Amino acid sequence: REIMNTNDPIEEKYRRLERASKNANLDKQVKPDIKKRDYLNKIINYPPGTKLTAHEKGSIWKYRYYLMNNKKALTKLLQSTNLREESERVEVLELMDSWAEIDIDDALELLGSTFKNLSVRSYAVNRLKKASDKELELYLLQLVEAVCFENLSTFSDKSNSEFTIVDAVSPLAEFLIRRALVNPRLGSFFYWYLKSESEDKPYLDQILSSFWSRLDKKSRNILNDQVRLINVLRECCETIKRLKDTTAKKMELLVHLLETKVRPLVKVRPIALPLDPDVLICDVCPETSKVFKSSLSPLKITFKTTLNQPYHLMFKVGDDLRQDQLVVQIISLMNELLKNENVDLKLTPYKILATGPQEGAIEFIPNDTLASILSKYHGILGYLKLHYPDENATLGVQGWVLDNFVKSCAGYCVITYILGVGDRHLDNLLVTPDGHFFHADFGYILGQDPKPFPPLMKLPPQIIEAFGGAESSNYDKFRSYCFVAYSILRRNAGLILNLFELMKTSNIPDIRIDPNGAILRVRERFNLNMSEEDATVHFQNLINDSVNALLPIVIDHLHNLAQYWRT
Amino acid sequence: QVQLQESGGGLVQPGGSLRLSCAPSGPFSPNSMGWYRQAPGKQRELVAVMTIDGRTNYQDSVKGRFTISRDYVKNTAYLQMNNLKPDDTAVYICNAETRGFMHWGQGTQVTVS
Amino acid sequence: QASPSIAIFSYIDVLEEVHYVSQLNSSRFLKTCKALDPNGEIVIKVFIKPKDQYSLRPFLQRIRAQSFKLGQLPHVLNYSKLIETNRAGYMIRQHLKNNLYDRLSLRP
Repeated sequence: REIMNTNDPIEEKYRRLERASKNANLDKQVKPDIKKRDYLNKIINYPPGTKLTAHEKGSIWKYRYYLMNNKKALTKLLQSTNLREESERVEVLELMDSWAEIDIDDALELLGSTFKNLSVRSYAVNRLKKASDKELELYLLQLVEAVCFENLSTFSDKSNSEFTIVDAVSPLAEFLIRRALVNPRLGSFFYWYLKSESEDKPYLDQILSSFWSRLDKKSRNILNDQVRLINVLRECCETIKRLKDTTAKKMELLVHLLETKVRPLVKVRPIALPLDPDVLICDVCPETSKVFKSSLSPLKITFKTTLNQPYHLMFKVGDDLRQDQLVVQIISLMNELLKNENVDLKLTPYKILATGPQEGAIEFIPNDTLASILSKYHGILGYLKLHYPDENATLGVQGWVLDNFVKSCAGYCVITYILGVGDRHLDNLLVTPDGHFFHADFGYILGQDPKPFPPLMKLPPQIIEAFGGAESSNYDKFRSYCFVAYSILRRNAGLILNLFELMKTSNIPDIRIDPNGAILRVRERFNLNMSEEDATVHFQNLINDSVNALLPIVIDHLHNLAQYWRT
Repeated sequence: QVQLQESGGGLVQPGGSLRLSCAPSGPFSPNSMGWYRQAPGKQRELVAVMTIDGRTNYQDSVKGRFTISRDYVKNTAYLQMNNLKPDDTAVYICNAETRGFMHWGQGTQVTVS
Repeated sequence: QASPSIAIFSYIDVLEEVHYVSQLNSSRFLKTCKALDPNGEIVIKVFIKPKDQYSLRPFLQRIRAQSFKLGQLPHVLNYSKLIETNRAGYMIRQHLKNNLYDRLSLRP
């Protein structure tokens, strides 16, 4: 018998021929130079996730000199060759420490599971040995790396079991352990990140104990137990969500529960805050707390910190917030990428995290419903004029509030286009009186929408009108900020692409084998294959068509009417 | 580029020791981070430059005096100097090049009697 | 799934694999490649949307020519499935992934 598997050509045959052409006999290595070096350098400037051809790989193989010269030509040349036999691995690993140190941004490309090489992980760990504050923001992807950290772990597990066979029960991982033991806050972040991975991977549960053993100082462990009581607090919230009663009755019961919880908050000592690791919480105001009317039955409570100031917080249980949490972290990272351009889009980086497997917490904000703002306030103008009314003596213009509102609008549009976040509706969109445009429910993304697939821009008819009357100024300004954000993003987009590659490689909610096509789609919305920025202008033209249909065909007009009906 | 906070402002006698520090806020993993000094009615020149490779370079006059080590813990740059002189009293600033885009956080006044 | 014959991707009008490359010209309107797969086995197809094609849909003569040409199986490549549905009017052909010139460069 035989097996046909995955009237056609195949992959392994091309491997056969290509590998047959891989001789490279006379070992003398020339050091020639010519005008083609620039073109080759441009060929090495391609995106990390790309799959190079044959001739290009060989051209990069003879480029070893310049490949060592350019720091951006390192990872590309590393992926330009396949290491199986010790022959190639010899010169490879020999040139690993020989070549110039690569940029840490480009180091995230070779830090993925795509390259499992021991020397690669080693050298990368040596390059990642320096841990900045951005490593704490990279902890989200470090959890993905931790999920992908296991390859042929039977040997390591047996090695640990060898030393665990004595007393009864009662690698970059060492670098992560040292970084965890170094700063208590980073350790708390690692533990909190392990709390989520504990559900998916059973090994993470014991890895948390290994992390507790990784940190010698027990000073952080006490506050970690005080923060471990938050699990019992979430269990109490779930206990409050166990019984079914009237809306007002459940509200008063939530008040009594808030008092009983206020007793414990004063009883127990101060702990680490969910919003920031630096800030410490003191107590919570019982009468200042609120309750969500949604189906998730979220809890909103204002807790007075050690800084003697009230802090509103909204938490939820019985669901996985990892989607919107990772999306929030991505929004914060992107916000940092924008701050690196010395320009602020005035986007509010809402804090979101997952406490338990079903449980999660988020920093509350002054958010109002879009439908509520439409019905009650009768337009966004009055609502924006509610907090800080501005009537100019000339044009009746509005200040940095409206400016930040517009910047937040354009920024949210660019984010919605790029990331392709779906399930965004009038309900999923909120308005922040601080002058910010809030967006929630990131669970569906990467080209996944509840209804039929719409355009990239999330801009509705209302904002299109508000910016439509002001278009002569506001649309040109929003387009300027658009293009600027496009250049800024697409400039550094590589690192985010690699990070997203590793993160998606680990695992994802709402996406599974999406991942390949998802990476692809990210590249397409990014249009990395095009050196022309006219795509943004086309999107602007689409935004221009959002107000009025071009009516090229009857089905086109029906399509515009469909998009209008969907909103 | 990124937004950084660095204050070297102060006054001291000649031969003293004044420590300078720069704490960046923004995207990390900068291509290079360095510090320089300049006076009014004059031009600014390269003083201390610390690359991302761990290598550092200093000027001719401040050689052996002004040295800059990069602390990777908080991702903060530390420039320590000694034996300041009369002509060494001026306004100092710290610049950090990131991905080809230069970033100047701030500057401060240094006075020497 | 709310409705059958639909697709996840925007341009995609029906059930198929993930996205792919495309092209455009000053000579003719833009076109996009597509791949329909049987759990890891796909062919080389072309994206066309019947939903918006109900305004014209003059595919008769093209379908006759397609039937006549692809009917015979000479040394030249023959089209696999040329058809229009209530959702997708996309066309189809056998999997190749090798252009003449591109393979001329790829296979010295």
